[PDB]
Amino acid sequence: TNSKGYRRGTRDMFSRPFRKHGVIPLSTYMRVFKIGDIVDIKGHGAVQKGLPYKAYHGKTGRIFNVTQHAVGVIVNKRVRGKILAKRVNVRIEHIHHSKCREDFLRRVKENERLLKEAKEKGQWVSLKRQPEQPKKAHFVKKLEEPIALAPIPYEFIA
Amino acid sequence: KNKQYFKRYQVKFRRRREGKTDYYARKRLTFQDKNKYNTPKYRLIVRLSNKDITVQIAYARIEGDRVVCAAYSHELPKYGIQVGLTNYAAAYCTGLLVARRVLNKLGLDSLYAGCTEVTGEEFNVEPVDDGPGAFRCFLDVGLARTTTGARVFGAMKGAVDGGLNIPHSVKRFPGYSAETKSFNADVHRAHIFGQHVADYMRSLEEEDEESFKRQFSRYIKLGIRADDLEDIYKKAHQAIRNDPTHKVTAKKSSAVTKKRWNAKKLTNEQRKTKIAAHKAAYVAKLQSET
Amino acid sequence: AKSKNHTNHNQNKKAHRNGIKRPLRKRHESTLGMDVKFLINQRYARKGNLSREESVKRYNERIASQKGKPKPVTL
Amino acid sequence: MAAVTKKIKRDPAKNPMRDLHIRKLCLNICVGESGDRLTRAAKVLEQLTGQQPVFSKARYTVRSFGIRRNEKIAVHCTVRGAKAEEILERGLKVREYELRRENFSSTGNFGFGIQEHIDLGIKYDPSIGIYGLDFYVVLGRPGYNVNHRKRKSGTVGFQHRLTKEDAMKWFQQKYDGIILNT
Amino acid sequence: GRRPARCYRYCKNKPYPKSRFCRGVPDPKIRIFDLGRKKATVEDFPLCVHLVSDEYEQLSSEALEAGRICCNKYLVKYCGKDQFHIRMRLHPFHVIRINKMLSCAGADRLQTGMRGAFGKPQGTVARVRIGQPIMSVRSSDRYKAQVIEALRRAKFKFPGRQKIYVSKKWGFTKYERERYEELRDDNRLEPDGCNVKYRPEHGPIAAWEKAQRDVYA
RNA sequence: GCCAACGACCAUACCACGCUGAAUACAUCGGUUCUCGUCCGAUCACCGAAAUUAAGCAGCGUCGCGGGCGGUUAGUACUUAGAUGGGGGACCGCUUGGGAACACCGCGUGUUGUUGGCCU
RNA sequence: GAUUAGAGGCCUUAGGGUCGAAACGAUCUUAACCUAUUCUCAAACUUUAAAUGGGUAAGAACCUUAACUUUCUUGAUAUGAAGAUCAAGGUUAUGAUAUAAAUGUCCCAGUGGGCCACUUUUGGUAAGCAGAACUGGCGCUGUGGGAUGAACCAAACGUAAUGUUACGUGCCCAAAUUAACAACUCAUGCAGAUACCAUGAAAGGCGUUGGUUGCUUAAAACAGCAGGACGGUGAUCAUGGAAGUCGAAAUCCGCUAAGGAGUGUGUAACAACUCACCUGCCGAAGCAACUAGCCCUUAAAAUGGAUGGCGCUUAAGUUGUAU
RNA sequence: AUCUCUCAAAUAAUAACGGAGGUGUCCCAAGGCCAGCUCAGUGCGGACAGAAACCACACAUAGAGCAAAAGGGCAAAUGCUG
RNA sequence: GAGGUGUCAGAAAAGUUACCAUAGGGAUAACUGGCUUGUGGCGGCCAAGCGUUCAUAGCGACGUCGCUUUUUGAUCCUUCG
Repeated sequence: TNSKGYRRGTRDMFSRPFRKHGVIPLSTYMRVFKIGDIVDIKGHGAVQKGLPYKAYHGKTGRIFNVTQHAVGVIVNKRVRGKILAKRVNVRIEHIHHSKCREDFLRRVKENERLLKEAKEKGQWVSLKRQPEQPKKAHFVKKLEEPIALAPIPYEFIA
Repeated sequence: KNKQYFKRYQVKFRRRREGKTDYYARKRLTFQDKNKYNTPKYRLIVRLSNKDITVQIAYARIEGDRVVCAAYSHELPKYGIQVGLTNYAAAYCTGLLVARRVLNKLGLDSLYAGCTEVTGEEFNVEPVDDGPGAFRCFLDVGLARTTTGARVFGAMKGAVDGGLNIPHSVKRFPGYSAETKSFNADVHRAHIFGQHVADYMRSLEEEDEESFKRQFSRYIKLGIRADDLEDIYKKAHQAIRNDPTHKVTAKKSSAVTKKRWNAKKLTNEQRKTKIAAHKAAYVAKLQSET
Repeated sequence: AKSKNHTNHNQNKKAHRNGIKRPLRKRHESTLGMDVKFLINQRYARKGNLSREESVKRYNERIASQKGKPKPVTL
Repeated sequence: MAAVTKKIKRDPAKNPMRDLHIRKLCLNICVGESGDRLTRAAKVLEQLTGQQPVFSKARYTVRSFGIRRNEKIAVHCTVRGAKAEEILERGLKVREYELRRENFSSTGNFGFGIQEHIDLGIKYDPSIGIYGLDFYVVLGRPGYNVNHRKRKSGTVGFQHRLTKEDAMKWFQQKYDGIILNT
Repeated sequence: GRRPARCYRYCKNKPYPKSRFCRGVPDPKIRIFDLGRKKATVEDFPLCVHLVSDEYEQLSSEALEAGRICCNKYLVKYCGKDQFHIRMRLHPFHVIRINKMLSCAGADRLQTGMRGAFGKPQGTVARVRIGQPIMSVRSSDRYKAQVIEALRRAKFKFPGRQKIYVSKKWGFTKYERERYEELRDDNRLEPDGCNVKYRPEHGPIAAWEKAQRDVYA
């Protein structure tokens, strides 16, 4: 008739994977984390010192205060319905690095550079993305084994 | 037995399988505070072997440890230490060696002369003001029991008498009897000068010639009598402070794919020709009787 | 009695009527609950920012006091 | 398995290092009591070995014989080197050393029971009485410390692991006893 | 007490498992699942005939008791007493909870108004899907008439609707009947209780070797 | 082609067995006076070398176990979405789209970093 | 975590034994145990792992370059970090949207009994019952349609003209008995007829219409009207008879186009007696097991009565379509 | 009033006198920390030695233990001993 | 900091009324009607059988499928001016 409290229904949020138990690999303490960086939260089930609660595992947000061995992240939590900006402290192994900026930061380089090679030829930029267009009009030869190749059913008898 | 054992079993790491690290000091040493983001640790490795001890200063990184400088006891026959390379006193000069093999990289040679008259007192260095604060390091012994007066702490005693600021106590220096302390500094001056190795000979000069056919042989091959061992170890200290030449080598080279050598690994073709004849040999063993 | 205690009908039609209200995008944000120095250090560098044009060039001439900086590339 | 053996001439795989050295001898007395029944068995071993022995507390209260958790029912002591090979031959004359076949664990180890412990070169001493003993001798080879170190440990292999035949030959070879293959 | 199953004909819940503390449950005698010459090898009974279903039916276990004792008592009458293998392919591993009015003795005076609503266990059931065979009869090819007519009299004890496959299998193998023989004829299949062995090749040699030994010598 | 120290990801590294291993090495290995620990110098601790490459370890072998990868089971199972679609009901079919999984067959057997070092 | 079935095994755990005084010599057997399988599963089991989803990002609040700043805790550039001012920056960095958005106050009124529905779902045997998840509705909502109706399907509503649309066109009832079709269906006390929806089963049916598999047949099949049908052998099993025959171990053949130790009446012997069979006869298709359409049977309730009504039956029923 | 697994429909939330349980305490160590050692069990051995203990060598991915419910978690620990 | 409110956001609190009362309630029972069927009552499919012999003249085990709601309940839809 309940949940309440603080770690309920975490038989699979903080379960370990198949055979990734054991000593946490030591790169997790070695990562550098800055202020304003973006970060994910997967609560690591083998470290009880300040897990995120279950309402923040899965959620990304911006660091804005780093300490000795934990980080104070800003995670958007939807309440009803006024989305709040939370201010969560978590440790390091309950955090990963985002990748969602990482593609864009290589798009900022190239749009700086696709205009840089076009700095000399002049024209023209064509910087912004497009979603998938229709392909074109082709024509395709068989050329290579003319048609039929002809699938026709016979699908029951069984 | 033990077949679905293997589907579920996963392995302790690599260097807990080899038995080399411990990963319970490794987390706790190399932890820097995550607000002093990337300024490294600079710990001090001391690893010892049957032949030759090893001291490297290093700091870990994501991609394996970086190493700033390393110094082995095998370099010591340059400086007059011919045999007896795993003494405590032979461990002293190696930790003395990197503590001058590294300050040339920083140019910290005008400052922090260190305990130039070594006698066995805990002369942690002083930060000489208006500029360069002293180099910092922390001891990493790893997998040796830190018992009272082990060989690994003379290497530490080499470094703090070299000039590197390491926090340490004396409770694992030799001869500081914990019943009860007994800040007896002078037993270092008998150990860091190696004299109790010599006084082991002076208490064995008289009993057995076969004792010299036993342990501390080959001092007899070099005529190393049991009297002048300090005079070796005094001379090293003023000669290690001459030139740590960092072991430059210009062979360049005889290394490449000599000679084959180690039994390359049989691709699938010649695997199949091995199986093709073996199946042909077994029917040939069967066609023999018929 | 027992007809309807604890339902969610009409609860996201309400929450999507005066709608779902993203927070903000504030240029500056509160440093309330940050590391408390850190912030006393930045409160000391905020006062000592004195050179806009004047001393900001001058200390390069002080770098040449060691004919530059050949040595300190290490630590 | 299908690796070319080819016998590069360094050794015939003889014994330069497989030399089958006796590792240790461990002693024990399992007497289901304590007190003077304990400490008289304790002062058996201090003169029999020259090492001060250790007791052993019982594991769990079994109540079939009323031994209890931490009751110290049993005494045991280990002997390594320069005292095993004299105590065992003392224990072998009373054994009249044609000892039965098992007596031989499959890991190359062998131990035996004895009675009437006075005949191990000691006085009868009626103040302490008699005490029945079990012996157990563990043999080894040069190299087994690899199994038992803190730093770079590791197991051994198919050989240097001792088979039972390595323990029966070595008992047939020296000490000249037959194994009484019943 | 022996509740009718006009009231229990569908998959109405996600299925009850069998706990390990609730002992006091009724002990059934649905303990028999294979009948006939269960010990005969694959070479003795090559014909296999299933009784395949047509709904997501939930079968009672009363019906499955009747469906085996019906097909036994034609095949011990019209097939010879050993020439077959009736096999239930379908186990009744569920619980049904029966809140019946055992409300005699008339003075407990709180019995249930709606207080409380615990269930009460009085048997099993067996759930079925479309195209899931319920019984399979492994026999010889001679009694093909005697078995496809034996299963008609097993239909009329089951609810729902059933369809009667004669297989292209070679008995209870996973193999097709002709494809059984081709893989059998040299070394590649091995006899067992009522089944075969599947490509004993990898590895490494001796299993290839010794199974090649006895087929040679 | 290697070795040591220190690692990273943590089985393509693991396990079993068998073979080989120049040099650098590592070990194995000798001792108990000191430091030092032990019921026991086995473990640790400290001293230094006679022996050995047996074993560790390293490299490999095996239609090996496992684990890794790919095809394939499969446009399958399931599933968003739609109908005044079928059926007595279970349930099914169609349309619009997303689309797995065991098994099975194949193919791989660690890759690498920093620092010294050997060079068969 | 339940769990069916057998297979293999030196075994020495072996239970009966057995050849043996026991066997310790050995034999199988049976129980386990071990090995490789196998049947079926699981709200409180997982190796694997969807769709529907949840989070964040998508540029000037940017991108680099510089030397400055700091008391510091960390650092020999008194480097890192976080900042304050300069230098360079192309065309502003997915799509489509903007009935205006942003923000205070009055946290002002009312409300804090909900019901219904798809798909999901728990308790109950069920319930127009009970309780939840999602979306949409009713409440508050008229109009068109479903004869009828709070929620169904269309559609949301200022006063009017004109024209054009989900349901229907035999008559009530606007518009087809279609100068459009093929078929299916006979229903003797309810033929059947607009999804929700107003109840219906399993199994049938030589009613009929289609089918899928199996035969036999033009060396003339099926259908109807001829012939022969025992002996070797009362060898044989059966004596309540076996002699061919209640029930048969067997067991062939001889005779021969075709006759079997034999096919028949609830015929105890012989025997009568007929089938099987063949050919005559006629000569075109025939026989059977299925399968699913409508129809039928199943199918039983109290005032008199309901495809909504009449009525309909090469339809005004049902399925597929057309103007 | 409160906790755990399930219901719960792969974020989190979700109900009924739905299902299985728990709590109102216990601990100067069962808190801290540094070092050392590894557990369930099985296997072969050893006087009195079966189920008897205890010594002893190999195997042993947690099948042990962690005050207590249940769930996660832990192997040079968070377990055992100092 | 402590002493405690366990109805745990925390009044200090025993019964009876068939002698009764008021405000109301169909937000709520007993009562008809409705929906429902564990119970009631119920007829076909398949035959293990019984039926001397003989399955179905007459019955018909284990199954299985449907039918009625005046009781028994189940609910709480309608009514407590």
